[PDB]
Parts: sequence; structure tokens; C-alpha cells
Amino acid sequence: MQVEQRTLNTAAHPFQITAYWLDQISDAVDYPIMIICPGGGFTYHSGREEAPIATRMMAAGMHTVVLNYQLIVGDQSVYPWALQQLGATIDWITTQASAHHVDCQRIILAGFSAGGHVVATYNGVATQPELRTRYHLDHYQGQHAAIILGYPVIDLTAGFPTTSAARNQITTDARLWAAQRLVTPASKPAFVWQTATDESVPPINSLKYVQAMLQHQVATAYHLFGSAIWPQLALRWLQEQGLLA
Amino acid sequence: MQVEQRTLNTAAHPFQITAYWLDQISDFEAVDYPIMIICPGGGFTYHSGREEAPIATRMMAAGMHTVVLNYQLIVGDQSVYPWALQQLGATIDWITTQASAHHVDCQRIILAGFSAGGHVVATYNGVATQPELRTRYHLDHYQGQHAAIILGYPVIDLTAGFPTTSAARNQITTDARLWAAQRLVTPASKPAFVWQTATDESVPPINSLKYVQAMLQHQVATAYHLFGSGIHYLNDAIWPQLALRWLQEQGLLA
Ligand SMILES: [Ca+2]
Repeated sequence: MQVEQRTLNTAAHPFQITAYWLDQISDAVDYPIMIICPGGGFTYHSGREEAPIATRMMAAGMHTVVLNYQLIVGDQSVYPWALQQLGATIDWITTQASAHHVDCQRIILAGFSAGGHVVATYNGVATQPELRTRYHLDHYQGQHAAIILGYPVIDLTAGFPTTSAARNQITTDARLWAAQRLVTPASKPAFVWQTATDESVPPINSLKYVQAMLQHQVATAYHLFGSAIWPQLALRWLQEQGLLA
Repeated sequence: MQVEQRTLNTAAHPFQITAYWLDQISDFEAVDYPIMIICPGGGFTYHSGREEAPIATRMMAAGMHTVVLNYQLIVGDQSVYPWALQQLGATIDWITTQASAHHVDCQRIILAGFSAGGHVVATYNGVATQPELRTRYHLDHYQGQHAAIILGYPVIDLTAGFPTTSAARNQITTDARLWAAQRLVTPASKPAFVWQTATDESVPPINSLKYVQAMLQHQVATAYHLFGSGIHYLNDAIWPQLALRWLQEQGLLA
């Protein structure tokens, strides 16, 4: 693989992304790509779990890109900047698509914890014209085919953060507080998983989202483990969705 | 293994069961193995066996006895409850009287319910674990207790999906107190492993979620696996594997 470091800029909010470009086996066919939005309660970007995951997925045959979305650091708000940064990243991939043999019909978004909120919201926002124009995403090219959420934060009042003050710090746009309440038949398929022993992020968050998803008849998969397992289920699910090639 | 057919009676509502007694390894070398009472699906009009049979064989391979309980149906213009619960408690009671002859670990009795059977098991998990309720449905006289329950695409709320009409509901039971098992869940409920496919239309997936949400609410050990495909280190069935692991961690698969 080839590692590419970049600093992109959109809506005057520069962000960092690391692109892990898969290398051809013969050294030609196109491979899927996964964008990873890390956890970190919007105070930092997590990497302890993200590193092993990015590797696992790639081994299955796909490119990966870690998207260090907007944080609250420096007295800032996460939204709507984070969505714009995501759409721009999907865009940055289409331009790199040919040079690195990237299948643009199989772009997958993956979010964890605080990162899961960004990915879950984008799944509701980037899927509706009204929303794409409202949050300025009409000029970005490309679209995702699905998402993977691990112990994701869905509702900004269902546990995390603990104070309304930290909530509004994330964003004062209540319309973006609850990702589940953005799910429409247009949302892309999603694979959700989490442990029932997680104290950092309330399991109800997952349930809330999975329900909405099920209500609007959108392909889904929920795995709430009781206590290497989920990666296998996720990969098998991606095959089912025909997103693995 | 050894198979045993029996027709038990309780509350004046006869019912039938089948027991598959696991055999010991070496006759020269004994130990008590867990037992799984399986309540079949069938929408309360019949007793399913297509999925149940294979499931029993797979779970037994892990080293556990299995009993199949053909609970009260609506046939002959009858109501499922409260008889169903009484029949389940009796079965557990009957097992406790056989545990010494068939090497049964009564500290490891698992209740697995599927489809309509899941309603029985989900309800029992709430009713048998509550004093007031245990007496309201005449269970104070039954011996033994389950340690956990498994649920496969079970019915949880009788007003959200299955059945379709309101008549079929009152038929199953005119006791609204037994319509939504998720409302009978309390910190006393036993750990439950739940699974189901999302594409399943026969019985709305929302049911699972409702019961799981209740379990989480009262901080009761619970796992949930809603597979996207309806076909359903780790072998490539799959849910049986997960469930087994779960029982292992739960220290119930000893
Ligand atoms: Ca014994």
C-alpha cells in the first residue's frame, strides 16, 4: 500500500486526511474504498481502534481514508463543517479514483462513537436534495453506497454529551442533534454494531437509529454483542450488499 | 441419545412434550449437562418443527439436553394464556424431577422460543421472575427456574404486527397484561440472547427491538443480532454459533 498525507480545505475549514492506497495484486481492477470517521467525543480524533480496523478492512481488498473531521478545539462547532468536509473527501476521491484504481460505485463510510454521528447524519443529509443545498453540498461530486457504525452516537441528548452546554458547543442546530430523525427511504444501507456493556455511549442511540432505518424500509444489520467477530459480520454484509469486489 | 414422549397434565389443560436425553461420554468415566426447553413457532395455530428440529440437533451437539414443549394453541376455540405459562412452569417442574436420572444441570436451564413460541418464552421470562405475577398466574407451586432465554424472530407485542386482526388477539388471550412482553421486563428478568432477520415480514422486526430496549433499560444482560439477510475464526448457520458463545460467556454452557 501507499500512504498519502494531505491537508484539504473546504468552507474555510481545513482538515487532515490520510489515504491508504491499496496496491494492485499483479501490479488491473477497481477496489472499494472506506472513509473512516474516528471517535473522540469531538475533542480529539481516536486512533487506537481505528488503526487495527483500517488494516483489517484493507486486507479484505479495499482502500481506506481516515477523515479527521472538525473538532470543538479552539472554541468551534462540529457542524455543519464536518458534513462539508466529508462531502469534499468523497469528492477528493473521485479525482484520485483513476490514478489509484478506485471503484467509485462502492464508497463506504465508517464512523465510530462521535465519528459515527457524523457518518450517520451525512447518511440522512447527503441523501436529500433539500438538505444538500441547505448545508452546501451541491458542488461536491460522488456519493456513498453504505455505512458502518460502531458504538455510534446518534442522538445528542440520549446520553452523550452529559450537558446541554457541550451539546450546543457541538452545534446549535437542533435539526442535526438526532440523526435517527433524518432517516428517509433514501438513506443508504447501514451496518450497525455495539457492545451492551458500553458506558461511554448509551446503547439506546444505536436502537433509535436502527429502528428509523427499519421503519423507512432501508436495508440494515444490527449487532449488539453481549460482551474479530464484527469485522467478519461486516465483511459478509458488504458481500451481501454486493459492495465487496 | 434417548428420546422420550410424554403427555403431561396441569391446570386441566393437557399438553405434550418430547425429551432428548443426551448420553454420557464414557460409561467407564458422569457430569450434569445443561438443558434447553424449546418452545416452537407456529402462530398459535400449530407447532412448528422445520426450523426447530435442526436447531435442537445443533444445540445438543454443544452438549446439552433438549425438551420440546408443545404449548397450548388456540385450536378448539381456546386461549393460549394463561395456560401456556402454566405449562412451561410445569415442564421446568417436570425436568427437575428427572434431572437426577438424566444428569441435568438445573442451574443451567435455557428457554428458547421461536416466533409465537418466543412470545411464550419472553412472557415467562417476565412473569416467572416476579412474585405478584408468579402468584397471579398460579406458578407458586412449580419447582425449578430458568437461568436464561433465547429468542429467534419472536413475537413480543400482540398489537404491533402479528397477528393482523384484533379478534385473533383477544382469542390468544383477553388478558391485555400479557400482550406486550417488553412491558413485563424488570431487573429480575433473566439474560436473553435475541436474533432475527430484518427482511422477515411474517413477524415485524420492531418486536425484537422493543424487548431488547426494555432489557437494556433495566440493565439486564442481553445480546441482539438483527441480520440484514433473511438466509441466516467464525464458521461460514451463524446465529447458533453466536448464541453458543453467549451461553459460554454467561457461564451457562458449562
Ligand atoms: Ca446430578
